[PDB]
Amino acid sequence: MFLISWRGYWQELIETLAWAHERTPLANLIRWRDKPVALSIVQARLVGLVHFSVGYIFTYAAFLIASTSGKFG
Amino acid sequence: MRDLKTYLSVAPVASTLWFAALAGLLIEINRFFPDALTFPFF
Amino acid sequence: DFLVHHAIALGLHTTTLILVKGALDARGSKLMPDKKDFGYSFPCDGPGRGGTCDISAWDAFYLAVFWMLNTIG
Amino acid sequence: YQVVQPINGDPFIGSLETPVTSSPLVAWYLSNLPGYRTAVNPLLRGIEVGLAHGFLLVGPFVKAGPLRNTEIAGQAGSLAAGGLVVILSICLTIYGISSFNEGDPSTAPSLTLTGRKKQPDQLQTADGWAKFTGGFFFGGISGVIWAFFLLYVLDLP
Amino acid sequence: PEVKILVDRDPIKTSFEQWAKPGHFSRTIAKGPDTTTWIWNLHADAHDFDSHTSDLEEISRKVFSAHFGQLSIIFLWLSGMYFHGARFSNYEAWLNDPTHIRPSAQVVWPIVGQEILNGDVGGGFRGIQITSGFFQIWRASGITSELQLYCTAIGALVFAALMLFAGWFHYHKAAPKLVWFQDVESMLNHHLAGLLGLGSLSWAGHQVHVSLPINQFLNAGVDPKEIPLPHEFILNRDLLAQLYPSFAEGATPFFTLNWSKYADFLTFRGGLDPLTGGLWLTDIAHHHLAIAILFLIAGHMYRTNWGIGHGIKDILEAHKGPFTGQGHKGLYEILTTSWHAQLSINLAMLGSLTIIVAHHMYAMPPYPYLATDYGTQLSLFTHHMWIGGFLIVGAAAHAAIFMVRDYDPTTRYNDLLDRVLRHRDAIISHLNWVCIFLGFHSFGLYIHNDTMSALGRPQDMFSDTAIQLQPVFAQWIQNTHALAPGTTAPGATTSTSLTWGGGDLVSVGGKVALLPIPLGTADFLVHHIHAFTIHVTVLILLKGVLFARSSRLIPDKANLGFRFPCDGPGRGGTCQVSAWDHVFLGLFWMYNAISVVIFHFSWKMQSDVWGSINDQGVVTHITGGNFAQSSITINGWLRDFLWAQASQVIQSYGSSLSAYGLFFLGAHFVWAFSLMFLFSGRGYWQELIESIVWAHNKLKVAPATQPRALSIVQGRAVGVTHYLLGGIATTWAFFLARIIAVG
Amino acid sequence: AALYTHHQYIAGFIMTGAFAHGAIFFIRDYNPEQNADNVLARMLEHKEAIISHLSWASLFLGFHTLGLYVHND
Amino acid sequence: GFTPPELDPNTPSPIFGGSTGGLLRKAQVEEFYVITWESPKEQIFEMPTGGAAIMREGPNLLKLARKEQCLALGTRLRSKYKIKYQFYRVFPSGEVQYLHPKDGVYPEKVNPGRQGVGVNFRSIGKNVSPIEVKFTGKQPYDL
Amino acid sequence: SHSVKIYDTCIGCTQCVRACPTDVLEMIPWGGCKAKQIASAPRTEDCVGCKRCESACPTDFLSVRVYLWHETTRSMGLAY
Ligand code: CLA
Ligand code: CLA
Ligand code: CLA
Ligand code: CLA
Ligand code: CLA
Ligand SMILES: CC1=C(/C=C/C(C)=C/C=C/C(C)=C/C=C/C=C(C)/C=C/C=C(C)/C=C/C2=C(C)CCCC2(C)C)C(C)(C)CCC1
Ligand SMILES: CC1=C(C/C=C(\C)CCC[C@H](C)CCC[C@H](C)CCCC(C)C)C(=O)c2ccccc2C1=O
Ligand SMILES: CC1=C(C/C=C(\C)CCC[C@H](C)CCC[C@H](C)CCCC(C)C)C(=O)c2ccccc2C1=O
Ligand code: SF4
Ligand code: SF4
Ligand code: SF4
Repeated sequence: MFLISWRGYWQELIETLAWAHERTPLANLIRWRDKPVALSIVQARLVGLVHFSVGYIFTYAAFLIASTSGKFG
Repeated sequence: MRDLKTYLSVAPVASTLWFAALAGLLIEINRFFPDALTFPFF
Repeated sequence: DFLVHHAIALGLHTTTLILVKGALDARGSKLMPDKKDFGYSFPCDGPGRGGTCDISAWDAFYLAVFWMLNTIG
Repeated sequence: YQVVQPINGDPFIGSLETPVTSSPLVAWYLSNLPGYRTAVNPLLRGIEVGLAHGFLLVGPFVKAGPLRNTEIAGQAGSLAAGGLVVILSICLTIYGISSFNEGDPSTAPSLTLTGRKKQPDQLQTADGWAKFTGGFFFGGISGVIWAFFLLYVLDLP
Repeated sequence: PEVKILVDRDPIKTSFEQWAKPGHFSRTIAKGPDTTTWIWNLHADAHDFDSHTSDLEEISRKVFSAHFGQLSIIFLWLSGMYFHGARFSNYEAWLNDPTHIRPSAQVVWPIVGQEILNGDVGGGFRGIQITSGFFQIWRASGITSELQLYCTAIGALVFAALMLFAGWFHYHKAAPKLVWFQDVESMLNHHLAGLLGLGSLSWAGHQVHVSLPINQFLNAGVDPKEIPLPHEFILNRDLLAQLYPSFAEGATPFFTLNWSKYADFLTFRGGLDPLTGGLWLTDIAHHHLAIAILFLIAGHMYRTNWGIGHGIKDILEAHKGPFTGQGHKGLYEILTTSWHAQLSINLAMLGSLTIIVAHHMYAMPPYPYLATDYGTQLSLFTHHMWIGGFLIVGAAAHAAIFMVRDYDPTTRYNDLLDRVLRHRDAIISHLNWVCIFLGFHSFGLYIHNDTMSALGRPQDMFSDTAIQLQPVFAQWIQNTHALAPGTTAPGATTSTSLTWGGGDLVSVGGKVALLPIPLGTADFLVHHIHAFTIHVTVLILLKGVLFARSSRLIPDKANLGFRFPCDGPGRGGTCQVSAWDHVFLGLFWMYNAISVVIFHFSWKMQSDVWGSINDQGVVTHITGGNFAQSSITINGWLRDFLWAQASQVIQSYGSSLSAYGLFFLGAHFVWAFSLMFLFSGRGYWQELIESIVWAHNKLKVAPATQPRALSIVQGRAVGVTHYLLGGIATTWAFFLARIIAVG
Repeated sequence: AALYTHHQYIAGFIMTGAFAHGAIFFIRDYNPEQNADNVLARMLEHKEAIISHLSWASLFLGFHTLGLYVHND
Repeated sequence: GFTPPELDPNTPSPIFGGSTGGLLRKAQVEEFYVITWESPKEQIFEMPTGGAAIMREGPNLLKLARKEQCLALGTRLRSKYKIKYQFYRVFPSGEVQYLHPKDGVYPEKVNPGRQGVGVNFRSIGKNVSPIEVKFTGKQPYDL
Repeated sequence: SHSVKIYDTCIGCTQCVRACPTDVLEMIPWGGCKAKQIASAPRTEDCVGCKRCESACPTDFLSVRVYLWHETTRSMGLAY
């Protein structure tokens, strides 16, 4: 998702969410102190790479150990 | 006529005719000499 | 084992290719002759001149990690 | 004749007036919820919000928790609701610490929908929010205790 | 004001001069290529007619001839199908033993060992088993000999010639006028009554004269060669009366209104014929007659030249309320000016119709021996689902195109569209929240069940045996359907479909055809997953459409076009803001939805319906009813569905199904190949091509057409195209291998 | 199996980082005048030769290794 | 010498029913913008925030949330119609800041009263290597 | 805010100022080129970083350069 989909789509989506919060009663009593924005382009590449690598390592580590220790041989 | 021949010389049509002739030749070669993992004539 | 070792050679060569092209084109290229002024990690240089997505050396690293994971895989 | 009109007659403010937004039933009901009683001590408004939410939270935790079918201890699942009130009272507390400072005035609007000047709600003040968190916590744990206090002659106990 | 025929003579000369000039239609492309990007643009703008010119008449004539060319190609395709059924098929052998013979219509040449794909299909035939279902259609129509398929192929070839000639004619010779295209009332009248009405009537006429009698003789076991020819039922009516007695009257009850006599071959019995497994052909003929009458009537709503009738403009303008202002006023001018608006509407409706076809053809098998050809049924369902999904994504794309190019409030205004634009923010925010809620309350349940089953807590899962989430509404609906015949449907003899009515299990040739479908917690979870995926696809596409012109981030997005990469790294980053990229992402999400849909279909049919029936009535399904317990878990979908049913495709080497084993891996390859494009950007690739160009120029072998990496939009287009191709072809190979082996 | 997999992925990441910091050196620390016409500047001087041949070797290995695997398939 | 026109409140605003793309809390506590134009007649124009509005005859005032929305609307006012336009910035204090056209002349037309800002007097490739500005707050292009 | 710089390779075609969507560029008189005018960036506080000006520069290499710097509310394009 972070590697295929890129930023501008999510920025416009966050804008439509900021309007939603300011116009919703009760919740508009809570104000964010940092403006919501979409992740940076470089940040998106990094976050997508980290998810890719973590899934890579964890998927293979699970299969490796379970297929080997399940038989132990 | 000259425009028709100029169309036949465009890249996709020339590629199809050239690759069709090439595909047919390799098919007949593997038809008269099927399999062959080596160069047997030495 | 002969076929797998050549896949290994493919993985080493391509991962080396990505990292070396990024390291040598990090200070500049025909597309962006002043890349050294923009630093190591920046998003891009805009849609002008045809499009310059993933043109920094950081992006070269980011592309090479996929090939590293594929090679070690 | 049309139903949808601009927000308070101004078309260039990002909103609209609809039966969901501007209607006598909706306007009165929201104006009578404790969070929108802009002239009441926030401690009491917190008590009401805490009592309502602490009372509501007991149901799901008891009927859906892990000990739900072990009736020996499932009724005590209100502790989970009470723990969430504790956690939420922390979320409420840490919110005001960052939002409002000690000497800062109120950030609430000091106007009315009709233009007349108004006294801002003290909820958007440091001490006002502190009273609301304290009220929400006191009413919260009281709502959980009072909900668990009842148990019998109900179709879903 | 008077509808009439209007054409121009010889508007465009027929010559090969413009054949030899690539990119003649565009003014920038016609100069030839300076770089390689030209070569791609020539194909990307090949069918963008409204960007080649601004004259609506030229555009309409081009579109007309393109339709004729498409019809020519479809007729050529049908000619090929019928000709392969006649020349390289075992249809005559499948006609004598439809329950044992595998339908096949393609035989490969023996060149490089591919003759192994010519597998034993029965009837003394070595070929490729077909799942298109043409055998069932040709049997339902009454075709018996290869000669009739030959004649149908020849007729289809002649019709392809006719369509090609008409396409040339209505562009180079008598080319119609703009007002001719814009006579919408006349066109809808002729399409409702002339096209659909008379078409249904013609097919009902064939079915009552050829399909019904020949199929009676086929059901009775008469040898197809010993069956009388169809036209012999049109000469000697004794032959038609010996099968259906009412034909002895001779159209007299029709004119005297004694239609109750025709209940012999025009019935309302419903269900399935237990001998073939398809719907009763008498019911289908009666259906086509009713459809013909209804459409012949409906083709009279719109006024033309004789005063009587409606004008769509008045009907639109008259529909305005207190919530929508002067709604519908202006829509008649929009839909008679913009081709893209009509295309969006028709793509949406045709895709949804294809999906409805996919459902209705599995739940009510229309053709004989279709319900038991599990390969054909699975393939038809999946194919129609994919067609519909793609067409709906295209509807979204063309709606956005209309927004960017044909929308203008100063000339052709509409109040409804303006009101929608004035709260796009609320619409998109609410759809966003609905999507989040559905994602948590469907897939989150699957994660809950996985984590409870892994922790040794099978009673804390959401299951038919633990925390139950029964689809009470759908169960009550199918029950109400079951009890309808004889109550809220007295004319109906059995249930509408077999999935409704309790009992009444129809089986053909030792295999089951249909039975009541169970609905439990698994069905509930999967239906909510489907709703969620549909909602997210709708969110992506509709958000792209509504924000095509302007947004808080880019207030002049319409000037950038419909298809542009970005608007710079600024504003934090503006990648994929164009509506084109919204269609690009909606493609992935439509894939993600349709794949789960078809996997649901496959597992449900292989678990709770399809199987083998005993002589005593013991039905064992292809999988042992494992849908209730295994499909409520992601690990169950991984293990009891993928890992178990992919065996056939990973074991097909050395058999006639090895081609599916090759396509499996090839589609894996192209799917992963797309990830290079989807994860990268063209700047790196251009910098690589720079050094490659150095290497070429060193040896005096650099091309004049300067190589350039793909454009950003082209990068995404290639990425999504390869991603879709790989995924769909992988599922195609897997499905076909599995269902042809275990079917 | 766990130990060999662990160290090979560790080494793969370390190699990507080695080339990453090589590019970071070229941008942040490389002084072209103080490295005038030595081996380091000459690497930049024929960057196209190094990158093109790395590309040829990756193409050669990739074309043939894949082709042989597909042939046997 | 040029004198910027002061912002006159109570100036008519175009006819519009309202949209969700209007002002937010940013206008209340941060800043907002106001574009003004003359126009010859009552027309319809597409809003940079939502749908369509009716441009009133005579002086028009329109308040937006971003500066880019003002210049985009102004550019269309100058292209489709033939209308001159100005726009300002408004802080929550009530202060107004004149923005564009700054000189009263459009920025694409050279004007003699303008001073250079950020103009480097060398080829772009004549910037220095980053090592020569290391440990300093400088950049190779600020010079 | 983002930094924008103009180099003396500018020919004075006024294209960066026309493409700018937030009125950051200006055309000032100069004596270096034929059109007697060069570009300047006096209002980079409104610059969003779209690099639409660089896409329109005919100089090789560019004469407008947009160096993306410290993000602000104005540079991020926020209407909220
Ligand atoms: C299965 C997925 C996949 C595949 C097949 C490739 C393949 C390739 N990558 Mg790649 N990559 C991938 C994923 C993939 N990548 C991903 C996910 C990333 C992260 C973004 C990258 C990032 C990446 C980078 C940064 C680079 C590459 C490079 C390369 C090329 C290396 C040269 C080579 O080995 O010779 C060829 C190997 C092949 C596999 C080619 C196979 C296709 C053959 C030619 C089919 C023959 C055509 C045949 C007639 C079919 C007819 C088709 C018909 C429709 C016309 C190669 C074509 C490097 C490069 O460009 O090399 C110079 C490069 O620098 N890749
Ligand atoms: C009873 C009259 C009639 C009939 C049968 C049709 C039939 C058809 N029209 Mg059509 N149309 C009609 C009247 C009719 N139209 C009128 C009055 C108008 C307004 C003036 C239009 C304007 C119109 C447009 C703009 C388009 C169509 C199109 C189509 C085709 C739609 C594709 C399809 O359904 O595939 C089904 C295929 C078949 C049913 C095969 C049967 C085709 C037969 C041989 C055609 C005979 C009908 C024809 C009108 C008779 C005159 C031809 C004669 C002079 C030789 C279809 C064949 C589309 C098209 O051009 O497709 C190419 C399209 O773009 N029509
Ligand atoms: C009746 C249906 C229909 C019609 C008439 C059109 C018509 C049009 N579309 Mg559209 N579209 C449709 C359906 C339709 N579309 C659907 C269902 C989708 C969803 C996928 C889209 C999504 C879409 C997009 C995103 C775009 C268009 C665009 C266009 C315009 C330019 C088309 C062009 O020249 O592209 C040229 C065609 C090609 C370059 C061929 C591409 C090759 C395909 C994609 C892959 C081939 C794979 C093949 C199926 C199987 C593999 C075989 C292979 C191995 C050999 C044109 C007026 C473009 C436009 O500019 O709008 C104005 C635009 O960008 N369409
Ligand atoms: C497996 C990969 C993956 C996942 C998990 C998602 C997930 C999501 N996508 Mg996405 N997407 C993907 C791939 C993926 N996508 C790819 C490859 C693309 C490129 C085509 C896209 C393109 C895309 C678009 C264009 C959009 C989304 C949207 C969404 C969101 C829909 C709302 C929702 O379902 O809420 C529910 C959340 C989930 C289903 C995620 C799992 C949540 C688990 C079950 C709950 C666990 C909570 C737990 C307590 C965590 C606490 C632990 C703590 C200790 C840290 C959702 C979060 C849409 C959106 O923005 O939302 C409206 C949208 O617009 N996606
Ligand atoms: C006359 C055509 C031609 C010639 C002489 C060369 C020559 C060369 N190329 Mg090359 N190349 C070509 C076309 C050609 N290329 C085309 C069309 C493409 C686009 C697919 C490429 C893409 C390409 C890449 C990516 C690379 C090279 C590289 C190289 C060099 C190393 C050898 C090699 O890897 O070749 C391999 C050849 C291919 C991968 C594709 C060749 C396709 C056919 C066989 C060539 C075209 C023939 C032409 C259509 C015939 C015209 C007929 C005419 C009489 C009418 C070498 C000097 C490598 C390099 O940089 O050197 C270190 C390298 O990385 N080429
Ligand atoms: C003794 C012996 C032998 C021999 C061996 C040899 C001959 C060796 C070697 C070796 C080698 C030879 C190795 C290596 C490796 C390497 C590598 C791995 C590399 C690297 C590099 C890099 C990574 C770079 C970085 C950078 C850049 C990029 C730029 C800037 C600068 C720098 C440097 C930072 C034999 C086996 C025969 C036998 C047994 C005994
Ligand atoms: C979903 C998505 C977003 C939206 C994502 C956002 C706004 C991030 C939201 C994160 C929330 C707060 C939850 C994150 C939870 C983390 C697990 C918490 C980690 C925090 C610390 C442990 C570091 C983008 O901004 C984007 C940008 C460019 C390309 C692709 C995408 C993209 O795919
Ligand atoms: C690999 C890749 C490329 C490079 C891809 C290219 C250059 C595709 C073109 C390759 C073909 C093979 C060149 C066409 C060759 C001609 C058909 C002539 C060949 C001669 C005969 C063999 C026909 C991009 O341009 C790109 C752009 C944006 C995001 C990602 C990527 C991306 O991942
Ligand atoms: S699409 Fe490419 S050029 Fe445009 S902002 Fe994204 S990475 Fe940069
Ligand atoms: S990057 Fe965009 S906003 Fe900034 S100066 Fe250039 S054109 Fe203007
Ligand atoms: S676009 Fe470049 S050459 Fe033209 S005026 Fe601006 S800086 Fe000068």
